Amino acid sequence: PLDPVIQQVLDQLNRMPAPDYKHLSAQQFRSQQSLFPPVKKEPVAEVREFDMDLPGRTLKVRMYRPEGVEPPYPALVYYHGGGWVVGDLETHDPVCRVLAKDGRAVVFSVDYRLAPEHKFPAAVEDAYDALQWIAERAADFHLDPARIAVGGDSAGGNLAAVTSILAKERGGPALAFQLLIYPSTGYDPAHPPASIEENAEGYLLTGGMSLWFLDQYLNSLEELTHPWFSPVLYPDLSGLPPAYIATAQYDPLRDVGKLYAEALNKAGVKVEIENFEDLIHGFAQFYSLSPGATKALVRIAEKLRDALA
Ligand SMILES: *S(=O)(=O)CCCCCCCCCCCCCCCC
Repeated sequence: PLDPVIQQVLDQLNRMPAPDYKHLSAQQFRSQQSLFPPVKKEPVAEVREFDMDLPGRTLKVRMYRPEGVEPPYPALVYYHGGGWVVGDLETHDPVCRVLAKDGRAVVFSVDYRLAPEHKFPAAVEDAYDALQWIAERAADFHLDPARIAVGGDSAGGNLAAVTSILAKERGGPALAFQLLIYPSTGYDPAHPPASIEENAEGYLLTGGMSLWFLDQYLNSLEELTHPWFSPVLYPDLSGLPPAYIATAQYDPLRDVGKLYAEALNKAGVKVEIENFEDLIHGFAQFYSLSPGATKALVRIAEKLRDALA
């Protein structure tokens, strides 16, 4: 079935007017993000924010150092979700804390630029350049160069997967692991995985909502098959960092996640994929509220922990 609290979330959500994507704007939708209930912020030894001055832009970064972990620390460069349009350092702050605290790794939450103000592939360039910037400063952050992972949820998982591919092409930096939480890893639009139609409606992330995101992020039809947008279409996935993929049973992106796992495995990359049976897309954001989401996110963090051990 469906997690009890998730069920109550959808009930409260379906009480609202049917979204009007034809007229919804990025600003309007960013406001709707305040609808997410307050969540518990797990404690960490330290939270620090700093600027990364990159060509053309300064990206904010929130670093979370967990308690009781000795340097050189393993790290996770994290990219928040939100369809490449919404979200920020605050929306996924609770998520990053859990990953740091139970993942036993220093998490760097990257405030990448959002569309439509910055269309594709700005976010992608930000994800990569941010990882480069942080790895370059491994020493300054007391990080173990060999234990730096990339990860993210939804659009964030997409950015992590694409960043991995770009690091491979550019000879670095070294990525030890890929944490992809119900990621949007792409697929050939002409041949969608079964979950796209199956969970198209009523489970928070909907077909219409994804369409709306795509219209804000992408510039043209042709980019739907662009590898930087659909990493699963990249011609050669071998040599990519080993990965852990979490999918949700009621997520339209469920089989998309499975598609990437399958693709990575076929390319000889070690990959573990787990489907959470009673959850929906975005369940991490209900950490400490939903019992299913809480155990799932903690589990995901422990998967990360074992990965960087
Ligand atoms: S991915 O990046 O493609 C998925 C991005 C998720 C976008 C979610 C947009 C959500 C608007 C949510 C309003 C939620 C209100 C929740 C509380 C209701 C009880």
